[PDB]
Amino acid sequence: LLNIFDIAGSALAAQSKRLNVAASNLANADSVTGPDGQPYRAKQVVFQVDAAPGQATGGVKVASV
Amino acid sequence: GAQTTLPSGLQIGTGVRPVATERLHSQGNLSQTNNSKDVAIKGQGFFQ
Repeated sequence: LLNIFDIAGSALAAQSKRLNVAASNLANADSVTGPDGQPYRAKQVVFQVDAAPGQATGGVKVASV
Repeated sequence: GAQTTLPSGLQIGTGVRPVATERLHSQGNLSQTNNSKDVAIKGQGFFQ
């Protein structure tokens, strides 16, 4: 059941990443500029299945933001 | 910072205070009271 530990840890990391993205978006609801002068474009995480050696079922990994 | 974009920089005020209240020394109008003891001044002058 150590693979279950891998699954649960990966999923905790993914949900923490989503929560952080949402918090950063909520902070920047009214932001007008960044460092370069470009507008702040809202971020969204992409979830993907982490089952590379585990057939079609596995943990969830954040592919990109 | 050293400078397109908007000049960054947090500068916060404090409030409002009253400094001094000034009086407008402009000639008022004259009203007729037949009492001979009353006098009005045409110009900038004060009785001591």
